[PDB]
Parts: sequence; C-alpha cells; structure tokens
Amino acid sequence: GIVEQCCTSICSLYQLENYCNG
Amino acid sequence: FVNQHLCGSHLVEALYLVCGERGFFYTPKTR
Repeated sequence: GIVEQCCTSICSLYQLENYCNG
Repeated sequence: FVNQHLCGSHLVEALYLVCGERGFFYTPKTR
C-alpha cells in the first residue's frame, strides 16, 4: 500500500502528508 | 530537502512529524 511508496522507492514531504490522510 | 528512502517505524515517524500535531489517532501498522 503506502510503506512501499517510500521504502522500495524514494518519497517526498508531500507524500508523507498524504500518508496521514489516506 | 530531497526525496528519501523510509521503511516501517521510520516511515511512520516521518509521516507523523510531517503531519505535525495530527498524525495517527490510533496505534500504527504497516500497510
């Protein structure tokens, strides 16, 4: 789901905001 | 800032800090 989108590929502050809303 | 790798408890800690005073209201789980 959400962990892979920062774990197996890099993520941004805008993604770290979205993971709080999802 | 530049985009970075984060997994598990470090991905939770980073999303909680970027979400400021909100974060999760419940205990965290990997998804």
